[PDB]
Amino acid sequence: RSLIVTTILEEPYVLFKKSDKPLYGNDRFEGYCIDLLRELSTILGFTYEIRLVEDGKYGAQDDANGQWNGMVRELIDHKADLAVAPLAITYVREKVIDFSKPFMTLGISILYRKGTPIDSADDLAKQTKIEYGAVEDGATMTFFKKSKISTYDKMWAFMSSRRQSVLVKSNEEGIQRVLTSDYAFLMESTTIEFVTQRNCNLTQIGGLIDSKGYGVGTPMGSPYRDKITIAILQLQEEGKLHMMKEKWWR
Ligand SMILES: N[C@@H](C[C@]1(C(=O)O)C[C@H]2OC[C@@H](O)[C@@H](O)[C@H]2O1)C(=O)O
Repeated sequence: RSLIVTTILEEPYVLFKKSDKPLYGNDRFEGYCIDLLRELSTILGFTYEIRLVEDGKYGAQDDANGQWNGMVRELIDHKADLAVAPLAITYVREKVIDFSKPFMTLGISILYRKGTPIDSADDLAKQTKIEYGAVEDGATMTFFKKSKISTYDKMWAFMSSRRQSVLVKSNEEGIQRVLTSDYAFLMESTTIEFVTQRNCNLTQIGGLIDSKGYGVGTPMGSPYRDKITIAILQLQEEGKLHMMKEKWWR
């Protein structure tokens, strides 16, 4: 029937739409990814319902029991037909789900307060006073966990040794720690752009640590993946994706 689309709350990609009049169905949400989903639905001819991922996670594999979680696991378990969210396309996820071509490109970087001598991941990694970390079970944490690059392997050893104290459960928690304590938050450049424009005391530190894209996730072998890619390429070529980014970041 209608497709079930899982997502996760992350400003400005997906928000609860605030309104005085009761809101119903898909109108309860808004954001760049909500606009994307709508365009996908009219281009390809489907109807849908939005569900918030139940365990509140993007998706990582638990290496004690091999189990994936988050939106990734919902796709694996066929609890959702699509995942439409700021969902990073990654090699490890590609082994268990499929992605469309990217609708946005980005990289990991560092969010920290302005007016300090910290300039690079290296400045963070070579010291143990300033804490740093990422959202638990997200692709940024997983990048550090998998890295063979010495600066990032060292950073992961640090984060992992202090996991409960330095990994946070959300973007908002990470940002609040930066605003209030001696903390640097590893996060994606697209989201950094949004945050720094609204918190004038915050800044990106250094450049991009990797390069990746966000894509729409599907269960592996889904006939929707290639169709979604065709729709995304059309929105890109016509300038619609760029217009949506302007709408939600400006
Ligand atoms: N986009 C990530 C999830 C996450 C991240 O790991 O960087 C968590 C949350 O962290 C802050 C900022 O990167 C935001 O875009 C979110 O992205 C993913 O697909 O898992």
